[PDB]
Amino acid sequence: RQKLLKEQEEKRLREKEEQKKLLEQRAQYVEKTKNILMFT
Amino acid sequence: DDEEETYRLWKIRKTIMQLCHDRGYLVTQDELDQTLEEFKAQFGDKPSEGRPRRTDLTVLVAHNDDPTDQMFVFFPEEPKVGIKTIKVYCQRMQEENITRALIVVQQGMTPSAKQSLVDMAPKYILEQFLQQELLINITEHELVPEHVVMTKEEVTELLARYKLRENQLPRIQAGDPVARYFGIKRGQVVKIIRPSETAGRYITYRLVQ
Amino acid sequence: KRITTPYMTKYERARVLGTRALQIAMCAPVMVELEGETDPLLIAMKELKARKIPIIIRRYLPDGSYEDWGVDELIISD
Amino acid sequence: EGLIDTAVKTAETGYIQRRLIKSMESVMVKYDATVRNSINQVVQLRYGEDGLAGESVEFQNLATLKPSNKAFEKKFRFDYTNERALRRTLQEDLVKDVLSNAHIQNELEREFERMREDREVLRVIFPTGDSKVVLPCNLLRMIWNAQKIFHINPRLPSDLHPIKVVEGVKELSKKLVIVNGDDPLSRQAQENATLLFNIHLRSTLCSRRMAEEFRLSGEAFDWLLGEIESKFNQAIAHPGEMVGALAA
Amino acid sequence: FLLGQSARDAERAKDILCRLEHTTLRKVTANTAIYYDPNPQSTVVAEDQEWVNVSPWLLRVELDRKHMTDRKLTMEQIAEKINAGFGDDLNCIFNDDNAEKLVLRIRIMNDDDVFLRCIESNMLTDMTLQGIEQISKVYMHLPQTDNKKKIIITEDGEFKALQEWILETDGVSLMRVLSEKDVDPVRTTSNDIVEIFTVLGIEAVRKALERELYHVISFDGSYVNYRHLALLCDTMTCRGHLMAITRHGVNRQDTGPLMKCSFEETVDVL
Repeated sequence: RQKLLKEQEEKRLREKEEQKKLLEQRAQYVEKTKNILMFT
Repeated sequence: DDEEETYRLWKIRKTIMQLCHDRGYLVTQDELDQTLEEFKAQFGDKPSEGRPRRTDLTVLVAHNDDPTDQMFVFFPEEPKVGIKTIKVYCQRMQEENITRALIVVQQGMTPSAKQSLVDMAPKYILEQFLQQELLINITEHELVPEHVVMTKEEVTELLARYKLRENQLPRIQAGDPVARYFGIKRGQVVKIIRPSETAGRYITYRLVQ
Repeated sequence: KRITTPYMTKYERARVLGTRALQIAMCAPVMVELEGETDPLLIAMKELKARKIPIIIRRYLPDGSYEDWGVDELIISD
Repeated sequence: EGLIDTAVKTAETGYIQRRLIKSMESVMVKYDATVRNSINQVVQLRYGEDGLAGESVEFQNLATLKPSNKAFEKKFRFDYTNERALRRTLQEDLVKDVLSNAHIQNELEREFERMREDREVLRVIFPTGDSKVVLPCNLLRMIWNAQKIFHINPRLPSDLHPIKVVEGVKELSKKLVIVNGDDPLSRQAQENATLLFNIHLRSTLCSRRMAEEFRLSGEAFDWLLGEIESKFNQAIAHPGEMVGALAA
Repeated sequence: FLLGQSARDAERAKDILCRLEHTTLRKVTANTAIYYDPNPQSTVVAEDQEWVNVSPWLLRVELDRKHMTDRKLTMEQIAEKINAGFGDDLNCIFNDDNAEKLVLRIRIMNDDDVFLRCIESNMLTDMTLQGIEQISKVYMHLPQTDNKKKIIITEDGEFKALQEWILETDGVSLMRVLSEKDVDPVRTTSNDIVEIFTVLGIEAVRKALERELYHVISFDGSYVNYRHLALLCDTMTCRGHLMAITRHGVNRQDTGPLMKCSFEETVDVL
């Protein structure tokens, strides 16, 4: 049972890594959307 | 039409996202599988002289490990794009440190323009896709196995275990649809993982050329 | 570091036996006791069972290398 | 019509076979155990994707494909908890070793998880649920030869420790080498080339089938394992074999 | 292979069949009678319809009904394709979808006599009202065996063949078909290994070629080992393009002249 809980929390860690990658992509999209704007 | 072009625009953009995700770039899991409604709500649902007009649904994505490695995915509105049209696309890629690009023409570009794609080649790799080929993700078809582009460190280990010159592997030519999906260039090995009915799995390698 | 199969393929057995029997018929000194036969293929087959054929097999590999395997080293199949 | 088609058949097919042999005559199996042609370009990395010759493979059935998620469990699982049922299958001094020992019980549970994973592999290899496969050793006739050679009597409780099965199949999966080598690139491909045979081997030589169904003794199980590998090693493609002339 | 809800009901699979088969005007048209009716309100005919809509020569084209419905077409789309194909050089005046006769009227506006004939032949043979080309006709089958039945692992692990409607065409496009909606872009195969090669790839041609080769061999019940079909489909697709088994496929391979002079041509290669 304890091993099941640790595997679940590790799946939560991978969820959080997804969260930081998503914030990262959103974070560079604000810098980049400027380039799609100035491109035209 | 107006509704059918929105449907096609959304399907093309989805396939582009699944491409840039397979090429290794960084796409959010939301942009990967968004549905058509929030594509309507996101741009304009009106391509017939409206808001999801092309050159506004263009995308920049940076590579996954090298965050300076970017790629544009442009969308020309000229169905038959010209030299004077990709000249400007390349003119404002030069303002950045972006080299790779991707042109999704509506009809074929002019053979006058395709030279400017190879003449600019070693300095700015860009490639075209007809918008018709992008309406489906062909790597999902059930005949197309799984293609994995090998790194140069492991090509050497492959040629070294089998003691084999790169000239003796099977070939896949550079214009293959699945080679242009992954954007491999000449002299680059592709691993292929096939489900075999006598052995269970078979891994074969193909050198691009 | 010999990497080839350790079994005598069936082509090597045909060629080793034919060659050893030619050498025996040209009066080459046999490696095994003759219980009283005189055909050179029966003798060469007896010698193969006793693993006493004095021949080594040079197995070329496709890159250009090769490996020599005595006949008494690999496992005879039939 | 039959007389006309015979006379055109004779001359039209004899030309297909000639075009085929000219296109494939020099493809053969190298000592590298790889299938190349005259220019030494590699055609297949192993003969037939598994490295075996066709004169020795047979038609078998995969047992773990298509039962259902409950019939699979009550047939490949080996409960060690029912004490009464194990005195029917195992002798008295083995039913305490599997009923107390938590090492043996972890081992038996881990084996079923391995069969459960092989099952999902099989269902992506053979979709459409087609159990008939072609594979080197006929295991079920080897098991049956073992019951007739050592006089099994499947009516008595057997003395074959359920763990000797688990570990003997692990040691046998090692001796069936197709791609030789310790390299990661070579361990991967040895694991691939013998993937369907290893699944079949691990699904008919279970701990549970060997005790509820085949009832093999210990001595018959050693004979059986020596027999499986000695037949597999005979199935390997001989180097030198002109396989393109056979394919044509 | 139809995708979603179209795969079950024969009704919603039938309009797919309509959206793929090639329909030109000739399939729906019945009678084409050009006329020199000078005054468009004069109408040498009995038709009170022009008089509600308002060059002296027309093309009264009377359509068919049991052919216009069995493909489910309305005159608005014919009227729209009829000016979009020829631009604004013409002025179609369609009927309504209440009358018994399905008459169109064309008129030019801006060697003039033959011109309505010249455009009524380019518009009749090919106007592609509805469908994609090269598809001549599209059957519609329900599979009987388990070969094309959909197989689906259930929620208990059994396999369970489903019976869905499938189409079965006669020409080949494969790229314009996969892109159609309600069409499975996963299992829509093609029987045509040169179509697959330019669409799917070279590693898809190898799988398709072997499925074709195995269909034509096991059709009569016999069985050939698999090794021998993998090897033939591997030599055919080993250099990255489709190498035919003829003199133009295997003699272009760089095997060395003493081997090519034995197959064919024998001196041209020497």
